Amino acid sequence: MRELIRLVSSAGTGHFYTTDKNKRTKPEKIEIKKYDPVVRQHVIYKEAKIK
RNA sequence: UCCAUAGGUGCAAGAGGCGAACCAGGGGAACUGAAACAUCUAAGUACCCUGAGGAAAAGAAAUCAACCGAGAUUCCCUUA
RNA sequence: AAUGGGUCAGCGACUUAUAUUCAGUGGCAAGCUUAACCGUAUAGGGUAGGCGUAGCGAAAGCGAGUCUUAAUAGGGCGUU
RNA sequence: AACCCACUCCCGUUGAAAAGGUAGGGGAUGACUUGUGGAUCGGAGUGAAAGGCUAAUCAAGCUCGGAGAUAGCUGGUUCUCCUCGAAAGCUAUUUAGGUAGCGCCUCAUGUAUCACUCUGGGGGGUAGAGCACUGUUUCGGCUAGGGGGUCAUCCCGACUUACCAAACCGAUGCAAACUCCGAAUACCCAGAAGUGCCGAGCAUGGGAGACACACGGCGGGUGCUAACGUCCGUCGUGAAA
RNA sequence: UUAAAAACACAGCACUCUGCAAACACGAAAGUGGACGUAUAGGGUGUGACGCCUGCCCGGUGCCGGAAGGUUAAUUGAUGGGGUUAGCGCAAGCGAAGCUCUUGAUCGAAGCCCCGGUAAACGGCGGCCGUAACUAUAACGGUCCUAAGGUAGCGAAAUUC
RNA sequence: UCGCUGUGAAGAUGCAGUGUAUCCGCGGCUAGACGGAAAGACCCCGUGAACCUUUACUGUAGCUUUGCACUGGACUUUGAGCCUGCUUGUGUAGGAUAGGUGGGAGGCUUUGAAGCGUGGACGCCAGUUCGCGUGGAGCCAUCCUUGAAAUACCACCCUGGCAUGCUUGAGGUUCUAACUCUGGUCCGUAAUCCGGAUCGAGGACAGUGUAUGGUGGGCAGUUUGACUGGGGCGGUCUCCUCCUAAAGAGUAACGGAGGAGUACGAAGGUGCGCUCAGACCGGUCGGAAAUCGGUCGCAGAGUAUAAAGGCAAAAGCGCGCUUGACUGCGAGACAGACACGUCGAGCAGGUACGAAAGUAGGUCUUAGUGAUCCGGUGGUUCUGUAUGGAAGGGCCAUCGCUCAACGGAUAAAAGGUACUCCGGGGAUAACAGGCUGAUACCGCCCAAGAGUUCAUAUCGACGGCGGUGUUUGGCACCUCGAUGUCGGCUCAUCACAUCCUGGGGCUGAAGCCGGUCCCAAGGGUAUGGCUGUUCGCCAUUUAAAGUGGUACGCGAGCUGGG
RNA sequence: GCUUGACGAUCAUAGAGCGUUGGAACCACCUGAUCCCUUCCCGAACUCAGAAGUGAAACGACGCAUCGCCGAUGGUAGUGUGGGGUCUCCCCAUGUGAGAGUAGGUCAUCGUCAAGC
Ligand SMILES: [Mg+2]
Ligand SMILES: [Mg+2]
Ligand SMILES: [Mg+2]
Ligand SMILES: [Mg+2]
Ligand SMILES: [Mg+2]
Ligand SMILES: [Mg+2]
Ligand SMILES: [Mg+2]
Ligand SMILES: [Mg+2]
Ligand SMILES: [Mg+2]
Ligand SMILES: [Mg+2]
Ligand SMILES: [Mg+2]
Ligand SMILES: [Mg+2]
Ligand SMILES: [Mg+2]
Ligand SMILES: [Mg+2]
Ligand SMILES: [Mg+2]
Ligand SMILES: [Mg+2]
Ligand SMILES: [Mg+2]
Ligand SMILES: [Mg+2]
Ligand SMILES: [Mg+2]
Ligand SMILES: [Mg+2]
Ligand SMILES: [Mg+2]
Ligand SMILES: [Mg+2]
Ligand SMILES: [Mg+2]
Ligand SMILES: [Mg+2]
Ligand SMILES: [Mg+2]
Ligand SMILES: [Mg+2]
Ligand SMILES: [Mg+2]
Ligand SMILES: [Mg+2]
Ligand SMILES: [Mg+2]
Ligand SMILES: [Mg+2]
Ligand SMILES: [Mg+2]
Ligand SMILES: [Mg+2]
Ligand SMILES: [Mg+2]
Ligand SMILES: [Mg+2]
Ligand SMILES: [Mg+2]
Ligand SMILES: [Mg+2]
Ligand SMILES: [Mg+2]
Ligand SMILES: [Mg+2]
Ligand SMILES: [Mg+2]
Ligand SMILES: [Mg+2]
Ligand SMILES: [Mg+2]
Ligand SMILES: [Mg+2]
Ligand SMILES: [Mg+2]
Ligand SMILES: [Mg+2]
Ligand SMILES: [Mg+2]
Ligand SMILES: [Mg+2]
Ligand SMILES: [Mg+2]
Ligand SMILES: [Mg+2]
Ligand SMILES: [Mg+2]
Ligand SMILES: [Mg+2]
Ligand SMILES: [Mg+2]
Ligand SMILES: [Mg+2]
Ligand SMILES: [Mg+2]
Ligand SMILES: [Mg+2]
Ligand SMILES: [Mg+2]
Ligand SMILES: [Mg+2]
Ligand SMILES: [Mg+2]
Ligand SMILES: [Mg+2]
Ligand SMILES: [Mg+2]
Ligand SMILES: [Mg+2]
Ligand SMILES: [Mg+2]
Ligand SMILES: [Mg+2]
Ligand SMILES: [Mg+2]
Ligand SMILES: [Mg+2]
Ligand SMILES: [Mg+2]
Ligand SMILES: [Mg+2]
Ligand SMILES: [Mg+2]
Ligand SMILES: [Mg+2]
Ligand SMILES: [Mg+2]
Ligand SMILES: [Mg+2]
Ligand SMILES: [Mg+2]
Ligand SMILES: [Mg+2]
Ligand SMILES: [Mg+2]
Ligand SMILES: [Mg+2]
Ligand SMILES: [Mg+2]
Ligand SMILES: [Mg+2]
Ligand SMILES: [Mg+2]
Ligand SMILES: [Mg+2]
Ligand SMILES: [Mg+2]
Ligand SMILES: [Mg+2]
Ligand SMILES: [Mg+2]
Ligand SMILES: [Mg+2]
Ligand SMILES: [Mg+2]
Ligand SMILES: [Mg+2]
Ligand SMILES: [Mg+2]
Ligand SMILES: [Mg+2]
Ligand SMILES: [Mg+2]
Ligand SMILES: [Mg+2]
Ligand SMILES: [Mg+2]
Ligand SMILES: [Mg+2]
Ligand SMILES: [Mg+2]
Ligand SMILES: [Mg+2]
Ligand SMILES: [Mg+2]
Ligand SMILES: [Mg+2]
Ligand SMILES: [Mg+2]
Ligand SMILES: [Mg+2]
Ligand SMILES: [Mg+2]
Ligand SMILES: [Mg+2]
Ligand SMILES: [Mg+2]
Ligand SMILES: [Mg+2]
Ligand SMILES: [Mg+2]
Ligand SMILES: [Mg+2]
Ligand SMILES: [Mg+2]
Ligand SMILES: [Mg+2]
Ligand SMILES: [Mg+2]
Ligand SMILES: [Mg+2]
Ligand SMILES: [Mg+2]
Ligand SMILES: [Mg+2]
Ligand SMILES: [Mg+2]
Ligand SMILES: [Mg+2]
Ligand SMILES: [Mg+2]
Ligand SMILES: [Mg+2]
Ligand SMILES: [Mg+2]
Ligand SMILES: [Mg+2]
Ligand SMILES: [Mg+2]
Ligand SMILES: [Mg+2]
Ligand SMILES: [Mg+2]
Ligand SMILES: [Mg+2]
Ligand SMILES: [Mg+2]
Ligand SMILES: [Mg+2]
Ligand SMILES: [Mg+2]
Ligand SMILES: [Mg+2]
Ligand SMILES: [Mg+2]
Ligand SMILES: [Mg+2]
Ligand SMILES: [Mg+2]
Ligand SMILES: [Mg+2]
Ligand SMILES: [Mg+2]
Ligand SMILES: [Mg+2]
Ligand SMILES: [Mg+2]
Ligand SMILES: [Mg+2]
Ligand SMILES: [Mg+2]
Ligand SMILES: [Mg+2]
Ligand SMILES: [Mg+2]
Ligand SMILES: [Mg+2]
Ligand SMILES: [Mg+2]
Ligand SMILES: [Mg+2]
Ligand SMILES: [Mg+2]
Ligand SMILES: [Mg+2]
Ligand SMILES: [Mg+2]
Ligand SMILES: [Mg+2]
Ligand SMILES: [Mg+2]
Ligand SMILES: [Mg+2]
Ligand SMILES: [Mg+2]
Ligand SMILES: [Mg+2]
Ligand SMILES: [Mg+2]
Ligand SMILES: [Mg+2]
Ligand SMILES: [Mg+2]
Ligand SMILES: [Mg+2]
Ligand SMILES: [Mg+2]
Ligand SMILES: [Mg+2]
Ligand SMILES: [Mg+2]
Ligand SMILES: [Mg+2]
Ligand SMILES: [Mg+2]
Ligand SMILES: [Mg+2]
Ligand SMILES: [Mg+2]
Ligand SMILES: [Mg+2]
Ligand SMILES: [Mg+2]
Ligand SMILES: [Mg+2]
Ligand SMILES: [Mg+2]
Ligand SMILES: [Mg+2]
Ligand SMILES: [Mg+2]
Ligand SMILES: [Mg+2]
Ligand SMILES: [Mg+2]
Ligand SMILES: [Mg+2]
Ligand SMILES: [Mg+2]
Ligand SMILES: [Mg+2]
Ligand SMILES: [Mg+2]
Ligand SMILES: [Mg+2]
Ligand SMILES: [Mg+2]
Ligand SMILES: [Mg+2]
Ligand SMILES: [Mg+2]
Ligand SMILES: [Mg+2]
Ligand SMILES: [Mg+2]
Ligand SMILES: [Mg+2]
Ligand SMILES: [Mg+2]
Ligand SMILES: [Mg+2]
Ligand SMILES: [Mg+2]
Ligand SMILES: [Mg+2]
Ligand SMILES: [Mg+2]
Ligand SMILES: [Mg+2]
Ligand SMILES: [Mg+2]
Ligand SMILES: [Mg+2]
Ligand SMILES: [Mg+2]
Ligand SMILES: [Mg+2]
Ligand SMILES: [Mg+2]
Ligand SMILES: [Mg+2]
Ligand SMILES: [Mg+2]
Ligand SMILES: [Mg+2]
Ligand SMILES: [Mg+2]
Ligand SMILES: [Mg+2]
Ligand SMILES: [Mg+2]
Ligand SMILES: [Mg+2]
Ligand SMILES: [Mg+2]
Ligand SMILES: [Mg+2]
Ligand SMILES: [Mg+2]
Ligand SMILES: [Mg+2]
Ligand SMILES: [Mg+2]
Ligand SMILES: [Mg+2]
Ligand SMILES: [Mg+2]
Ligand SMILES: [Mg+2]
Ligand SMILES: [Mg+2]
Ligand SMILES: [Mg+2]
Ligand SMILES: [Mg+2]
Ligand SMILES: [Mg+2]
Ligand SMILES: [Mg+2]
Ligand SMILES: [Mg+2]
Ligand SMILES: [Mg+2]
Ligand SMILES: [Mg+2]
Ligand SMILES: [Mg+2]
Ligand SMILES: [Mg+2]
Repeated sequence: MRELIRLVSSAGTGHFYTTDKNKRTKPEKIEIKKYDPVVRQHVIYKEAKIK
């Protein structure tokens, strides 16, 4: 079943998004551009551990 | 058991028992509430026991405050 | 053909204390009111305290504003 | 026999008696019966064991205290007149005979809306109807084809379809979970006349009760279109006339 | 004080515990019974004169013995990570010694896991296929499972619908 | 203070209609007053109670393990630490030997006694250390070659292992002086208690305090859901779709049918482009069904996942680019007890596609879910108990429940009661009454057929229509502050759907006997064996051994076998 | 008013099917694939440069009711209110009133703009 993950900003802020994924099917990480509220720009977010 | 100790007799002085409550201690429930019930509550209450007094207890900061200060203990009204 | 009462006389069930809210009726009025306690004792004193005159925010705080927010934009609450 | 016991019948049952009597019955030198004095007791004693007995009380004695334990459960609640007037529903609940918010009653304050009819706008998929879809029914015609055989062809060509037959054409029925169609009524909305007991609507506060409903008509499920059956919707009456 | 019996006891039988300050029981304890007894004794448990007998299963749950290994308490405190501040630094920030907050290496018995016994310990003791000179039935063969598949006796029974 | 028949909270002295009847005792009998007595004991309910059980939960007495204390000496085995000489340092490599660093570049202390080696050895073994066997004797040649740095030389630490030292974990043995003795003899003393003394035995064990693991129904406080055509057993309990549902919304049943407790980094956004299923004809192995060509067809396909409502600007299909599955909000609504829920134009920041107008705050829509408390993680213009910090708290983001009994009592919980008890209920079962009549029983309609032929003498298949309250049931209206339930005895009373006796028609009625139907209720209508039996089966009778109602008549009339 | 193109209004009385007809202009077919651009292959489609040919295909216009689609009048079914019966179903008074079918209609009717008369 899908497991929760965190998406941490590449900037120095501590902002993060949250979602889930299928680890068995797609085993690589996710690199997706999102808006960072603290710096008010679109930056790249990287997968991390929910726990 | 040598010493002297336990022990044994004689004198004096005191205590012992009773009392409704109050006071300082020792021991210490459950029903009940939680709309069930174990933590919790009821409650350190009921009850039992021991001492004292006309009262008792506590009392003269190894205390509080907050950089300004207060000045032993007890009781009342607020802070609440 | 469900309950209660053989009858009479007497007795027998919404109380009291303390904290409060609303209404009626009064005293003062941007102020109102004292508690313990003194007392010439139902008087008078005692205004420590309580409520009101300003709100918003979790708070620091700022204030007819304030909070949220990058935002004197929008919106919540408040102000004649 | 005495003495200890208690198997049977009857009487008695407001008794002579809160366990007896008459007539029969068992043991009767023993694990016997009995007097006096003594010991063990309340989660404790004693018991050749029946949960028996512990002062006519025992699956935990009596007495006084905690104590007016607690009781969503029964019962009861005392003088008079006037105005108004319910509910037995929805939601949640270790909830279902309790309670809480909302709906329904009453009182106060404020404020401007309401009801009935006429006219004008609006959506619908019910009753009915139908077969255009999805299922289901019958008749006839027309047929691919399976094949009923077929001269029996070593086994392949066929003579024909004497059985069955998709599909198509026409006729003809049915449907809560079918629809090419489709009302009445009921619901929203607006504009108007009058009536309203002088108000109807709405908002905010004080006080509730109630959340076991019953039958009758109409529309339904369930049942046997059985029940003074039962479970909904909508009216009327009883409740409370 | 509605049940006198098939219920309880019983003599006999068996298992098990106990070496004496006994096991065991009543007692916060002192002590007392057991017992002024001593394994031919004392306690508990079941069965219930006598006769003939008392079959199979140690997988479960108890009890008994074993000690190699695994897991394992309080206790102890290696290691790592923080807080404070003499100092250094323009600053940001680094920071010795003390004190202090967490972390948790190592040490550690019984028990449990393991190995083996024990049923007059608590308990348990099966199915399906073929097969005989008529039929029928299977002495006989396969096969599944189990710790093992009920023996001797008795049986429409105080048990049988 | 009458009977009957109806009615009626459904079994009436009291109501309706009607019939009977002067007023009042005494002796008797018990059919009724749902007669008296005991707030039903059966049954259900109460977030009632007792007592009992156990591998329910949570604990506990007792028993047992180990640490510390009371609690000491010696010897020995042994792990760890520590001190000293540290002599040990044998690799590719070098005559020979590598852990390195500074003084140091040759050693001249009996030279550095010399070639092998003697006594002892170790040795990645043939190398090195220790008196040259004689004795006061020229060997290591200092990069002499090689080796990553040549020894000689003063110092800085350890390494394979030894000796001792002061400590230290465990093990065994012993000693006596702590402790213990429910062992002897002396004294207090006139004493099987108790002390003190002294002998004997055990002995740092036992035992007790405190801390800790195990065991522990021996004992204790409790828990063990609700709905429900009575309870129990079974089933269900949250969410989505359709019907019921009566053409706005909503609407119940243990009513009729199905699904959910997910999926997807593309299955999302955008630009561009394109249409299906199926049928027929033609065409290599396939042949009804592969891929190819053509015509028809238009949605009979598809849509991640049930069903319903939708789908041409396709919401279906493919390709390029991509992250709007964005952050702060939010006019206004829909739903609604609350807590929750649903839709959304527009504004501000930053984006993505597209030439651009523009589109994008996930997916065609409606299921895919769980409050608060508590604890964890990342930030932070907050707070931080004298002060500066810090701990802890607040705010923002996020994680942990099949709390499925799904608004979730607690972090933590099963049973028995026939030994039972209290408060209640005809709000709710068992007996009898009531309503109903599926079923039961009794009639009738049709007539295939059986009856040698012949439908109806006697029967009668497949089907149909009634009657009675009479069986098994359905319901739950009366009674739980009590209406005694099977069978037997005693005593009855009524109906007729007649068993005998009486009167008739038909007959497949010769007679004697019968069969069937019609009329008729006056009177009659067995005894026994077995069983608690009513029934039933047997034996022997009789003219015959009727069927039913009456609280399945009758316990204030008896019994007590069930 | 006449013909052809673009965009609309309206969504079958406007559609389908059959027959006839249109190249002056427009439109369509057409030639080639150098150049922009394109095919998961192909200039088939998209695109570019015009122009020799034709109205065949397509499209438009005009005819026909064969199919489709519209469709009365009258009657019938249902139904709100009030009242009756023999009451599982109906009837009466009053208001309302389908679906199906029958007679019959239909080969559409309009607006803006630009090219030729
Ligand atoms: Mg003396
Ligand atoms: Mg005194
Ligand atoms: Mg006194
Ligand atoms: Mg005290
Ligand atoms: Mg005291
Ligand atoms: Mg105390
Ligand atoms: Mg309690
Ligand atoms: Mg309670
Ligand atoms: Mg309570
Ligand atoms: Mg309770
Ligand atoms: Mg509790
Ligand atoms: Mg507990
Ligand atoms: Mg307490
Ligand atoms: Mg006290
Ligand atoms: Mg005194
Ligand atoms: Mg004094
Ligand atoms: Mg005194
Ligand atoms: Mg005095
Ligand atoms: Mg004084
Ligand atoms: Mg004093
Ligand atoms: Mg003093
Ligand atoms: Mg000072
Ligand atoms: Mg002083
Ligand atoms: Mg009466
Ligand atoms: Mg009664
Ligand atoms: Mg009465
Ligand atoms: Mg009652
Ligand atoms: Mg009475
Ligand atoms: Mg009085
Ligand atoms: Mg007032
Ligand atoms: Mg005033
Ligand atoms: Mg504002
Ligand atoms: Mg405002
Ligand atoms: Mg006796
Ligand atoms: Mg006699
Ligand atoms: Mg006698
Ligand atoms: Mg005797
Ligand atoms: Mg004798
Ligand atoms: Mg004797
Ligand atoms: Mg005897
Ligand atoms: Mg005697
Ligand atoms: Mg005595
Ligand atoms: Mg006594
Ligand atoms: Mg007791
Ligand atoms: Mg006892
Ligand atoms: Mg007993
Ligand atoms: Mg007893
Ligand atoms: Mg018993
Ligand atoms: Mg007494
Ligand atoms: Mg007694
Ligand atoms: Mg008790
Ligand atoms: Mg109390
Ligand atoms: Mg009381
Ligand atoms: Mg009660
Ligand atoms: Mg209740
Ligand atoms: Mg009552
Ligand atoms: Mg009462
Ligand atoms: Mg009125
Ligand atoms: Mg209720
Ligand atoms: Mg009630
Ligand atoms: Mg309520
Ligand atoms: Mg219909
Ligand atoms: Mg029809
Ligand atoms: Mg059809
Ligand atoms: Mg329909
Ligand atoms: Mg309607
Ligand atoms: Mg008036
Ligand atoms: Mg009100
Ligand atoms: Mg209700
Ligand atoms: Mg009521
Ligand atoms: Mg109702
Ligand atoms: Mg009801
Ligand atoms: Mg009703
Ligand atoms: Mg009805
Ligand atoms: Mg009904
Ligand atoms: Mg009915
Ligand atoms: Mg009813
Ligand atoms: Mg009704
Ligand atoms: Mg009414
Ligand atoms: Mg009336
Ligand atoms: Mg009336
Ligand atoms: Mg009422
Ligand atoms: Mg009336
Ligand atoms: Mg009324
Ligand atoms: Mg007896
Ligand atoms: Mg006897
Ligand atoms: Mg007896
Ligand atoms: Mg007995
Ligand atoms: Mg003993
Ligand atoms: Mg023995
Ligand atoms: Mg014994
Ligand atoms: Mg026995
Ligand atoms: Mg026996
Ligand atoms: Mg016996
Ligand atoms: Mg026996
Ligand atoms: Mg075993
Ligand atoms: Mg074994
Ligand atoms: Mg062992
Ligand atoms: Mg610091
Ligand atoms: Mg620092
Ligand atoms: Mg430090
Ligand atoms: Mg260890
Ligand atoms: Mg061990
Ligand atoms: Mg054995
Ligand atoms: Mg046995
Ligand atoms: Mg045998
Ligand atoms: Mg037998
Ligand atoms: Mg048996
Ligand atoms: Mg009568
Ligand atoms: Mg009557
Ligand atoms: Mg009468
Ligand atoms: Mg009367
Ligand atoms: Mg009358
Ligand atoms: Mg009357
Ligand atoms: Mg008389
Ligand atoms: Mg009599
Ligand atoms: Mg009588
Ligand atoms: Mg009676
Ligand atoms: Mg009675
Ligand atoms: Mg009572
Ligand atoms: Mg009762
Ligand atoms: Mg409960
Ligand atoms: Mg309850
Ligand atoms: Mg118990
Ligand atoms: Mg337990
Ligand atoms: Mg313990
Ligand atoms: Mg210890
Ligand atoms: Mg002893
Ligand atoms: Mg020891
Ligand atoms: Mg020990
Ligand atoms: Mg201990
Ligand atoms: Mg127990
Ligand atoms: Mg117990
Ligand atoms: Mg217990
Ligand atoms: Mg309790
Ligand atoms: Mg309980
Ligand atoms: Mg519970
Ligand atoms: Mg229940
Ligand atoms: Mg049931
Ligand atoms: Mg019901
Ligand atoms: Mg029922
Ligand atoms: Mg029901
Ligand atoms: Mg019922
Ligand atoms: Mg509706
Ligand atoms: Mg409706
Ligand atoms: Mg609805
Ligand atoms: Mg309802
Ligand atoms: Mg999609
Ligand atoms: Mg669909
Ligand atoms: Mg794409
Ligand atoms: Mg995205
Ligand atoms: Mg938007
Ligand atoms: Mg934007
Ligand atoms: Mg762009
Ligand atoms: Mg909690
Ligand atoms: Mg501080
Ligand atoms: Mg912090
Ligand atoms: Mg629940
Ligand atoms: Mg719930
Ligand atoms: Mg719910
Ligand atoms: Mg809900
Ligand atoms: Mg609770
Ligand atoms: Mg219980
Ligand atoms: Mg009772
Ligand atoms: Mg009661
Ligand atoms: Mg009832
Ligand atoms: Mg009920
Ligand atoms: Mg019955
Ligand atoms: Mg009866
Ligand atoms: Mg009955
Ligand atoms: Mg009945
Ligand atoms: Mg009944
Ligand atoms: Mg015949
Ligand atoms: Mg005949
Ligand atoms: Mg009857
Ligand atoms: Mg009946
Ligand atoms: Mg009933
Ligand atoms: Mg009921
Ligand atoms: Mg009912
Ligand atoms: Mg009755
Ligand atoms: Mg009853
Ligand atoms: Mg009564
Ligand atoms: Mg009669
Ligand atoms: Mg007759
Ligand atoms: Mg007869
Ligand atoms: Mg005859
Ligand atoms: Mg007959
Ligand atoms: Mg007769
Ligand atoms: Mg007769
Ligand atoms: Mg007669
Ligand atoms: Mg007669
Ligand atoms: Mg006569
Ligand atoms: Mg007889
Ligand atoms: Mg018999
Ligand atoms: Mg005869
Ligand atoms: Mg009779
Ligand atoms: Mg009877
Ligand atoms: Mg009878
Ligand atoms: Mg009797
Ligand atoms: Mg009887
Ligand atoms: Mg009697
Ligand atoms: Mg009677
Ligand atoms: Mg009677
Ligand atoms: Mg009698
Ligand atoms: Mg009996
Ligand atoms: Mg018409
Ligand atoms: Mg009507
Ligand atoms: Mg009409
Ligand atoms: Mg028409
Ligand atoms: Mg039509």
